[PDB]
Amino acid sequence: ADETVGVHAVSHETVIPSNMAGSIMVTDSSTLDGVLNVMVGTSVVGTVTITDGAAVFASSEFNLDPGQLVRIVSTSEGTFEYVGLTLVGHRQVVYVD
Amino acid sequence: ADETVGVHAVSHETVIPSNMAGSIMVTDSSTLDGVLNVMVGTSVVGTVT
Amino acid sequence: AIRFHPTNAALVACNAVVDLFDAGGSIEVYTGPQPNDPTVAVSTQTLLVTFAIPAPGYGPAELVPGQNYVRAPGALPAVAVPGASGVAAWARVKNNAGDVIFDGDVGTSASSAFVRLSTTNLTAGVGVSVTASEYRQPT
Amino acid sequence: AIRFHPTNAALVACNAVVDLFDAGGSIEVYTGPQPNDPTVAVSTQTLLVTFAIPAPGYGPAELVPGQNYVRAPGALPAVAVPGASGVAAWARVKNNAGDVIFDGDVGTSASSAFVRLSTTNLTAGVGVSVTASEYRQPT
Repeated sequence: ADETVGVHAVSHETVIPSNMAGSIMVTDSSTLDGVLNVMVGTSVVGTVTITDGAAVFASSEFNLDPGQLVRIVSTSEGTFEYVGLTLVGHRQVVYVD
Repeated sequence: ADETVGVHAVSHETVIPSNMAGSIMVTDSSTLDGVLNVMVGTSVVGTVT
Repeated sequence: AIRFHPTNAALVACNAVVDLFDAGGSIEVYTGPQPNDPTVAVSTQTLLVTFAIPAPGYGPAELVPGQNYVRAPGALPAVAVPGASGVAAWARVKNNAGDVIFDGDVGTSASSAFVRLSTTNLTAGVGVSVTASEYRQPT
Repeated sequence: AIRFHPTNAALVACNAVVDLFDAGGSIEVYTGPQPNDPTVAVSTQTLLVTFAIPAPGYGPAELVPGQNYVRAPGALPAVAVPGASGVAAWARVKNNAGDVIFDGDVGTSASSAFVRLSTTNLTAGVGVSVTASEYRQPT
């Protein structure tokens, strides 16, 4: 419960769609149920609900800027062998010379 | 023995090269000797010695 | 050759067998080698720890979306004090009637065994809490 | 690698599902392709012949010595003459109540399919005998 499972630093400006459409998560536990909190600094930006492997994403469109770090915070204890979570973000193709 | 060390959720349809070419592993343990197995769903799909 | 219809068949099959534990029972852990089948009696296996199946321990079976089976949730057993230290190789389950129900397998969490051990061996007297368990009818 | 007790467990489930046909039932034979699962309705396949399961369709169930599975003898529906020609590829089972039970593919006499035929090629007006067929379940 309340474990900062994973984080990442944003290097280039990025845009995420509404409700994180296109993101996906998977885990072996066919019954494990819980809710994951997706924070940005100290501001709530998204959350996901789990019900026997049923993942539901809920959030609105938002931006990401260099200098920002995305933070993932759990809610309650979980039991499983592995949990897979992945988000989809849109980045421009500006070359770096 | 019999322990998972990594997993990842595939986002967009992807292809895998034959013999897992391009893939590479490195470690400090010059005496390490073992075998790894690649599993998708239920059945193994690849192995590395 | 068979694709059991979930609501018509798989749920019925799940309820029929798992409902035998409505009165509860106990779970027995024994050293190896694992008996070939439930009809093979205990001859040299050493007990390591015992557990109590809550009454009820199963049922009702419920559908699992996006999966090729139907599951029935299982109850959570109390943390029971293990006996003498030993490396488990198998285990046996008993209903409250004291009747053999099936044979199981032992493996670390990474393995598929319903015996979801966090560690290979269990010491003596160290109460171990069972993570969880359940039974799912294949389809 | 769960193994069931043939007496207390195996035959209970075997009876739990096979007895559903004690009121009788019916079977369907269709060409390809096979729909994904029973809950998917027939769309365009062509029916070739239908059979009716005399009541009781099954029961009682017994043990199979020298095997890891249990079985249950089933009734023998009378011969049916196909109304249409073609090649059977897929079959669906229909109880007298009208509810689906499950589905299975077809196969040759050397196949393990839910339906075994010397010839998978059929012509309207030529029936065949359902000599025997029985249920099985690994323990």
